[PDB]
Amino acid sequence: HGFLITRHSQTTDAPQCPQGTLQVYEGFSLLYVQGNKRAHGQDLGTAGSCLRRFSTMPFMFCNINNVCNFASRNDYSYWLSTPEPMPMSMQPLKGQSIQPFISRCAVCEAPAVVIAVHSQTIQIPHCPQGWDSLWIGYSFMMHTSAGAEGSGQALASPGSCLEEFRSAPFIECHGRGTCNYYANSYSFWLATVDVSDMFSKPQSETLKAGDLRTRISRCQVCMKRT
Amino acid sequence: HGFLITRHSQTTDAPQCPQGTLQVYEGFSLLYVQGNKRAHGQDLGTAGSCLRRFSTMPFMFCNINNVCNFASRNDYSYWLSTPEPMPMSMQPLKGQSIQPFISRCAVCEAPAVVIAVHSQTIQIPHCPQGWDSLWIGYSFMMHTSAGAEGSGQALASPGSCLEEFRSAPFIECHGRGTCNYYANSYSFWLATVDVSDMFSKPQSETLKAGDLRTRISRCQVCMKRT
Amino acid sequence: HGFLITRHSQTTDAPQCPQGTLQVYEGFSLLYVQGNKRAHGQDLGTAGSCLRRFSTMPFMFCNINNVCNFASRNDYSYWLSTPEPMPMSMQPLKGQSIQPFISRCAVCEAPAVVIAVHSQTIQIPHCPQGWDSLWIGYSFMMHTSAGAEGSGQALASPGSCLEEFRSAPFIECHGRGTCNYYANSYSFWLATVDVSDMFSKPQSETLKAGDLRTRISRCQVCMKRT
Amino acid sequence: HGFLITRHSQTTDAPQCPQGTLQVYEGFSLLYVQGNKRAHGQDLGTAGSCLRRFSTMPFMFCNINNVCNFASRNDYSYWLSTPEPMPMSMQPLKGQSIQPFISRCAVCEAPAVVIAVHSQTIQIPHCPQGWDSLWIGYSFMMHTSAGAEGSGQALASPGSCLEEFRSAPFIECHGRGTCNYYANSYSFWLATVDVSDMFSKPQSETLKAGDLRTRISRCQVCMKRT
Amino acid sequence: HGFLITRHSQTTDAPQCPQGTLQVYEGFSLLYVQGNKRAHGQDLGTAGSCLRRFSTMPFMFCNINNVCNFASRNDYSYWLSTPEPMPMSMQPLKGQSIQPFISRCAVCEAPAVVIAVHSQTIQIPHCPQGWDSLWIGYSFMMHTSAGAEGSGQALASPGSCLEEFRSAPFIECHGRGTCNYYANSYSFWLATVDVSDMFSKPQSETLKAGDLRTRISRCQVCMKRT
Amino acid sequence: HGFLITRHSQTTDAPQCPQGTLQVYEGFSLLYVQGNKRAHGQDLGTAGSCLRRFSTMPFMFCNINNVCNFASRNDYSYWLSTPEPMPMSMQPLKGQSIQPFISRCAVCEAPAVVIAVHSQTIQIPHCPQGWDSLWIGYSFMMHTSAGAEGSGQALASPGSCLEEFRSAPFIECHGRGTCNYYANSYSFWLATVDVSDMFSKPQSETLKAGDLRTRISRCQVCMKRT
Ligand SMILES: [Cl-]
Ligand SMILES: [Cl-]
Ligand SMILES: [Cl-]
Ligand SMILES: [Cl-]
Ligand SMILES: [Cl-]
Ligand SMILES: [Cl-]
Ligand SMILES: [Cl-]
Ligand SMILES: [Cl-]
Ligand SMILES: [Cl-]
Ligand SMILES: [Cl-]
Ligand SMILES: [Cl-]
Ligand SMILES: [Cl-]
Repeated sequence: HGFLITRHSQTTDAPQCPQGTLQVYEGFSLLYVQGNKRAHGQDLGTAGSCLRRFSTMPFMFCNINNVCNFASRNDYSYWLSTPEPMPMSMQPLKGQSIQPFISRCAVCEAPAVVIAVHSQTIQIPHCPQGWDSLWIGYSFMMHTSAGAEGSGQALASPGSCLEEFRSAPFIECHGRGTCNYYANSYSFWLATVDVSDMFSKPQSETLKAGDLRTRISRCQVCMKRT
Repeated sequence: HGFLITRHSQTTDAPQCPQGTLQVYEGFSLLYVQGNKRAHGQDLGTAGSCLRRFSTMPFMFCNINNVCNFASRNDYSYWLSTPEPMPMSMQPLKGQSIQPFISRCAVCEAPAVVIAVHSQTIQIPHCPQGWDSLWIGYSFMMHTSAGAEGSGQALASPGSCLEEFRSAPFIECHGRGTCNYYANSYSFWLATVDVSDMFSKPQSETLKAGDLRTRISRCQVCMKRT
Repeated sequence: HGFLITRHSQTTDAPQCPQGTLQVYEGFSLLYVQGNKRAHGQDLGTAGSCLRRFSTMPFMFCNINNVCNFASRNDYSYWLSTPEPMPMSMQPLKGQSIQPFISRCAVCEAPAVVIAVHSQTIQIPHCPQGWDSLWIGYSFMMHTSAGAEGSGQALASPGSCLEEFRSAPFIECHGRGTCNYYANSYSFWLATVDVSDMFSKPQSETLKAGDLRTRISRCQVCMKRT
Repeated sequence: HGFLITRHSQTTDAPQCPQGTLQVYEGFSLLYVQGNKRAHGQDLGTAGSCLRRFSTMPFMFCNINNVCNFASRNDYSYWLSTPEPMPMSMQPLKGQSIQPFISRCAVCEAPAVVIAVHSQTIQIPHCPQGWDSLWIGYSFMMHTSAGAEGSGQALASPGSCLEEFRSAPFIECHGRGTCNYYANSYSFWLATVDVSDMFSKPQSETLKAGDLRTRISRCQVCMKRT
Repeated sequence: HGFLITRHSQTTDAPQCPQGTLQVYEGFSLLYVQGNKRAHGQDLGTAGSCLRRFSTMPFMFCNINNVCNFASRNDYSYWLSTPEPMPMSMQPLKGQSIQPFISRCAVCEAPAVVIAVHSQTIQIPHCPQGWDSLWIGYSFMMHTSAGAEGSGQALASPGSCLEEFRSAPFIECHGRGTCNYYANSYSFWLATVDVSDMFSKPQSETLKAGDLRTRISRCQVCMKRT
Repeated sequence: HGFLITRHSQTTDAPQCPQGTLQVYEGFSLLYVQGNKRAHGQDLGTAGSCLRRFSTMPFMFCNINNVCNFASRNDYSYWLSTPEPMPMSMQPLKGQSIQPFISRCAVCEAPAVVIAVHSQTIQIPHCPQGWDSLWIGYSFMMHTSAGAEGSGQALASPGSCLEEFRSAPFIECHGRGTCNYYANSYSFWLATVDVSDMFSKPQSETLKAGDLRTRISRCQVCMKRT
């Protein structure tokens, strides 16, 4: 049997397929699109989040009168990003200067089902008995950007287990050909919760650089041993 | 092979895994979350809807300047609920008084694929030939609450087949640590339709206590016999 | 093993299940529903997009006070449609005159996993090595209609691979019993991108009848050979 | 000089114009409309909230291809309502049975500017020096219903000063010709605040019948003496 | 005394101020803007709808970290338009080719208050006793476009009384410098209602070229005689 | 005659009423509220934006079953703010520590109509002939925060003319009793446009501290001389 998963490097290099899986293709890490203001995501654990080719506008829309428009309005695409910093000017990137910002991915064929498990603690959870580890990460749940629109990940999916934590894990691109980070680009992570605190008022916390991971749930991606 | 499913008790007791499946873990029935007003759900048939630990705030958000905030705004979580009535005062629940309201779940490993089928009638549908029954229920399609935001279930998924019908099957919780039912918490169910009525104007109906199930589609959850 | 997929005819005839799969049931092509303004879709590759019975109102909602309302507000359903033209008057369709407009579907059991692959070009992509073709099509990503609400397809799913391209692939139906096409019913397709253009400003294009497919990505639906 | 204001009876009888103003016309109390999901209100203090003629569908929409549609989709109108109770069945009202539910209004010409003032207490505020009282009421700020869409009042306007407090001050009507109250129809009132509490954590309260007004700000409508 | 009103030519020529008013300035007819997906309109009867200078991007946004961005995302402006047809290609307009599409306006000082009255019939309503006519028109209530966002007019305001009926009375412009009409650009007009029909099911109608005005309410703009 | 306007100090001191107007009352600068996710603003030029008393929760909501809830969900209020910096920790403010952050206002009675005029340049516009200056400022058009919801100002109103430019002119408060600035709190300002550039592609710009005002339109608030 064959089950297809995606791995995201969060760098300009394609990731290696995990041990016991084989590579199908490599591409660019698509997070979601926004057309006519409506966001639609592709689960990061699935082949849909790995497009063979990048574009700031990877879709087009058609109206009921048989007229289609490509990159001819104000639509968006969103992509997982690399550690590349914003330029000092903080101006949107255009053309070739976009490339260093876009995460790469690989689609891999697994011989069995692949899942994520989440600890809701700072400790990496163990795979269920009979399952083997593929990778470890941080519990990535949802995101919003323009218009507070966005999408999210299935916690059962490898897409909810991002290998590198980033406060700004994705970049916003436009039909007009620009990309940038924006002040309202938010990432939402499964949080830690202590057993004694489950029913208590959550203890509010604002975390700064160096402490961000103290409240982020950890995860492992696991494949059934057959 | 192994395929993971979730069963929800809709009570304060964890459900038993259905015959022919084995238990992986138990948890609390997460329906969806709402961050920066945007709702994101976890399919009730999948492990993502079963969190090991409850919290009124099971996530945190981070901004592009490497500052994260936990339970420090006005965000929500939503959980499948129990038969526990609202207090007479109808005041939000805090602390330990939340526990009796939260549904429990179990994640189970099945040896084969698990599906839901729906009748669009008051009769329970039969499993496809070659599939065996795991449980029966009511066709649960979507829900909305605060800001009319919400999420839904895949009808192909066991998550669309809720074992106990409830007009109010889920409770709303807040980062501030409260939970309650609200007047705008809506549940949407796959409805019945008679064959002769498929193309006709739907006959509008308002149903009261005792008659609610007369227009709710029934379902069965089925596992492929291998 | 068994994995369930859906095929949509986009005609008033049920489609035949592809070679190597067996029929489970036939129905009507449900795209999404909209209740209390919130859209919720059923992935076109899954059994949830194939309802045994059509209705302009295939759901009902319940409030927390144990009162349910069926077809008693202003809610919507959306269905894949046929080549049937709008009447000259462009008035909404009622009753039996709706039937010629609604696409049919079949749910088929496959012996192995079924995926879609997308080329991002005008050429049909090839199935991965070890996978066999079930059908070819056009990369269908998302849609919006009333209130710019909508839903979309998973690119990994057969639901993202529509066999016939249509500018207007779906019709809007109402609880009141009417259906029609509307000026704001938009379809969004995965677009073509040339390798040399990936980082460049997308070349904006408005396409008219005869040229629409020049910028639509192609796809194939593939089943793992076991 | 002449300045036009509206008074709303919240009954099936037109209100009398206040002392020192003269009647222009009488009508029906329009609160807001909702077209293509988007709400648009008419300030209750202005002539726009007083339509000469009632209809469940008082508007029509046109598309860019010179086709207009009247009462041919799923649009709404909202009207201030009377003390008429919901029928026991809680079914939507149709036809002549709608009339007892709709508030009446009168548009009056004032010789000078007319304002509202608000106390943020259970005591009626006094008119500014040089202004005379026209009526007293309760501070009505905003409302939501279908899709959590809605509109509100300007606190400087007489429209923010509703003469009779009602938990359910408005009814929802549809293009299809029905009206009803719905569980998600919310009214928002300017609340009371004690001076010592301005910076403190607000003391959360759930109020039941008999106590609702204990936290509602009071208002007066005032006309400049010339 | 002085009260400022706006008149819109719906042509490339500035309108003349009505008899008994004097010109303050001339400009371009701004309908609304859309920033971070949120629409905000300027009442067409007020000076805010008459900008001295046109731009496809007449605003800029700032974030809390003292960084402002001008025309550097995917934001919109909307302007009342002229009778200029779409080019045959239906491609967005850029640069100088935008000018023929943009309506002009004049801001005029009136010696007294200026109102609109609406008939809800195909007959022009009369001004209230003591008020004189400035112009006649059609009852323009609201509009939506991208993301079904939009804004509307106050029926008490001259802005709700558009002198020329147009199915497509406004054009959409973008920060990137393009303008076009789009399939989802909707105009909403106060409709006609017969007295005998007020409580009846509205008679649904689809109107084509030549018949559009048969269901549009008429209006007059009136100034108090002092 | 009397016309009421509001002036906002953007400091912890009440502003003085401008020359030729007299004080009615002083209060706190309310920008908008957000209930059940829906934003509703009070025009900054009007008395509604000046509340006698501050509260993080200045409203309450009621449901159709005669139950009202005050500060018992996840609702917001937004207030114009002072130059007070965020604490270093960037944690939300509670209790008395909120006071230094909240702008004060005064409501003033003018003997004639008060307007704003806007230059769309870095130069302050002149009052129309026959009008006298009350104050000068910067053209403040709209704002968004939580859920990208927000409201805006009428450009004809003094509320669109803010006396001190601030990148972060408003603070977000919650029913739970906290206030803070958030990464997605955006302010939108009327921008400058050169005459030669009106029809050209807008020249995109990202401005940093020291240069922000280079693209902000200026305004004056003017009162008719009687
Ligand atoms: Cl675009
Ligand atoms: Cl930004
Ligand atoms: Cl929170
Ligand atoms: Cl409630
Ligand atoms: Cl309905
Ligand atoms: Cl239409
Ligand atoms: Cl309608
Ligand atoms: Cl209801
Ligand atoms: Cl822009
Ligand atoms: Cl279009
Ligand atoms: Cl609250
Ligand atoms: Cl933040």
